[PDB]
Amino acid sequence: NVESFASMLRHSPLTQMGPAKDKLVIGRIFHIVENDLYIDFGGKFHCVCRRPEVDGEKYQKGTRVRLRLLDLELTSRFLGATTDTTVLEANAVLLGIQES
Amino acid sequence: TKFSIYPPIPGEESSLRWAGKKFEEIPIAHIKASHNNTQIQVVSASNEPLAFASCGTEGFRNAKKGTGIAAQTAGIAAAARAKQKGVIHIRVVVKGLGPGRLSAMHGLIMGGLEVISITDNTPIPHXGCRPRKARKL
Amino acid sequence: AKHLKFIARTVMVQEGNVESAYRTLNRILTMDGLIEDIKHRRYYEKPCRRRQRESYERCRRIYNMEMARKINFLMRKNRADPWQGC
Amino acid sequence: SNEDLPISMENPYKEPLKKCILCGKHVDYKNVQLLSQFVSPFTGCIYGRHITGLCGKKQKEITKAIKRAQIMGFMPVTYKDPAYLKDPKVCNIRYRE
Amino acid sequence: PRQRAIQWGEDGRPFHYLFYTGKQSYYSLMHDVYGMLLNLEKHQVIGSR
Amino acid sequence: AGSRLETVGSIFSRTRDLVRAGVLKEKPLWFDVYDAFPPLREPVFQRPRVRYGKAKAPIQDIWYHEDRIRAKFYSVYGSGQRAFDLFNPNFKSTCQRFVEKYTELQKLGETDEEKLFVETGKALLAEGVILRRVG
RNA sequence: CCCCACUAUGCUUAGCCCUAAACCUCAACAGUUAAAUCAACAAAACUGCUCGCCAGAACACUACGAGCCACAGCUUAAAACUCAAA
Ligand code: FES
Ligand SMILES: [K+]
Ligand SMILES: [Mg+2]
Ligand SMILES: [Mg+2]
Ligand SMILES: [Mg+2]
Ligand SMILES: [Mg+2]
Ligand SMILES: [Mg+2]
Ligand SMILES: [Mg+2]
Ligand SMILES: [Mg+2]
Repeated sequence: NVESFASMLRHSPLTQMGPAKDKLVIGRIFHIVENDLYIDFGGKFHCVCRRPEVDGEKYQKGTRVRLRLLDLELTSRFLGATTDTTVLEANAVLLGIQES
Repeated sequence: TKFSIYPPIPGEESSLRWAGKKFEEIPIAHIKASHNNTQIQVVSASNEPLAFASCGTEGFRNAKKGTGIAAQTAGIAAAARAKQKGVIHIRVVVKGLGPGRLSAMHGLIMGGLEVISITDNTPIPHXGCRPRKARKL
Repeated sequence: AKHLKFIARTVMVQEGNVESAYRTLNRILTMDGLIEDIKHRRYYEKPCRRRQRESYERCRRIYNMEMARKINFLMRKNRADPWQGC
Repeated sequence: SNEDLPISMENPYKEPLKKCILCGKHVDYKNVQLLSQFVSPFTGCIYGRHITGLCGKKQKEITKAIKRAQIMGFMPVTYKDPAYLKDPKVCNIRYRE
Repeated sequence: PRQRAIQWGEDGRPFHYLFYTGKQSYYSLMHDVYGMLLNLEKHQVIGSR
Repeated sequence: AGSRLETVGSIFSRTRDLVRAGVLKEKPLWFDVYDAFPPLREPVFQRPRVRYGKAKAPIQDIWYHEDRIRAKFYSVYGSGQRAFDLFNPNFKSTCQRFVEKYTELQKLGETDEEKLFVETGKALLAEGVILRRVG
């Protein structure tokens, strides 16, 4: 009675979410560069969001935040290209901080 | 009220006035800015001629007629003859892309006239006569 | 000739600023393509020449729009180096 | 075999295709109010689909309607009828100052 | 002139884990500095040239 | 003596053959391991070609029966104001809670779709769930 | 070449003439994307089938013959001498 991969995939939260456009997700700040926050939210690629002007100092490494997802991976095919160009990051909008 | 660049439409009731005269009653300065000359005629709203000036009538000849300073001088001359006849506010109707297109308007202002509107009436045929063949230069 | 006058291509002057009124008129005629049209009509452009220029202009616009899109897309990573030293 | 395997079907999350503002509406040459929304106020020039946002089919219907209305005596050619200047601006063109 | 010592033993195994970079001393220094910058984050002129 | 023709066969075949011909005096350290435990595919260079005409990749879109229920729920009620926590492997969203109730009621014999969807919303409201219709 | 003037002509009608870098310089139809991807460039590489066409350059969009409302015309289209290239 070993769970199969097909079973893990069917019942995974990322599978259950459906499309990522306009979906609220909880992310975690793991790396900071000046006012650039690198946030992991459970997907393949992280998103990079600028530090909000209000309560900017509350955003530190490990701080959990709320995001509105737009794309799990930013990719586009440009004219004269056989494949897609990817920037290796997700597109998301930082809304604020998640608190209990 | 906010400013509208769209001219007042005749027959409608606008509040705009210039010396007690409506837009339909303001005289018209007709500027023909050609490639080698500039002609300016001021007429009344009833199509009565009031003043005429061109770069040629101001003593410019050959390539000197096709200059901005020549058109500016022609505007001043037409403004002077028009101001004597009682013209202050004018509607500018310019046809052509010659060098005296903008300079001719400056001369009208320096001559004492107030421009309340600018209208382009450069003839554009919608399909018309075949223009002369291209030049090999 | 048969239309009403002082409606088409007519801009009103504000506060005696005739320079700004003329610039607005010129911008109107430029955006509608009349200035380029009048210029091209001074001498007759032959049909084979018009098609060649129209084809070149349509392909240049496509290439310029496509090159702008690529730069916009590839400028997201212009942020500071996150892993400096590695 | 296995219940958790994927199943073949059509995309359930697919979004509908985009539609132009005039998709599903009759374009008549007598409706000069509608036609006037797609011509230049200063020059009467018909706007390209990159300005009107219309699809190929409605861009064509609008163009044919304007041309018919103009020469039949319903619509001016050299300018937008001033009566229709305060109608909703649906065209992506910025002109004044 | 100072001579670099052997970079491997008799068995042929290089001593330094960054040997195959060709710049093991330079990249070992960058590796040490990059690691220190990380630990600080986890924790948090006139007379010299 | 060796072979750098990386596009002719594989490192195993090129090494095996030169060993037989006596070109290589000794076998490389990895040869005996590769022989005992070879990879599933022999690593031979191939040039990726582009598909043309009626050739299409065999990869299939991954869909599930419940995805139809998810599309309707997002259309009717939108995305829940509750935030997904994709780090928790056992996270359940409002849609997933809706899907499970919708599945339970279907197994009770109900077969209508429009009726099976309205009864599901009522059950969750009874349980205290917030379902704000988008329109 | 540049500037001005003006004619045949561009237009309509009724007849002719039948030529274009008449060119996506891509014959029609059918099929394939796996092989080796493929001289180069153009426009990814081929298969089946059929018609038309080609066989060093130049002579030659020529000569003669023939047909044609064409009569300084068009279509079809060589040979001799010449070269080792084109
Ligand atoms: S999008 Fe449907 S008619 Fe324009
Ligand atoms: K061609
Ligand atoms: Mg004649
Ligand atoms: Mg042709
Ligand atoms: Mg054929
Ligand atoms: Mg030959
Ligand atoms: Mg010939
Ligand atoms: Mg002949
Ligand atoms: Mg003959």
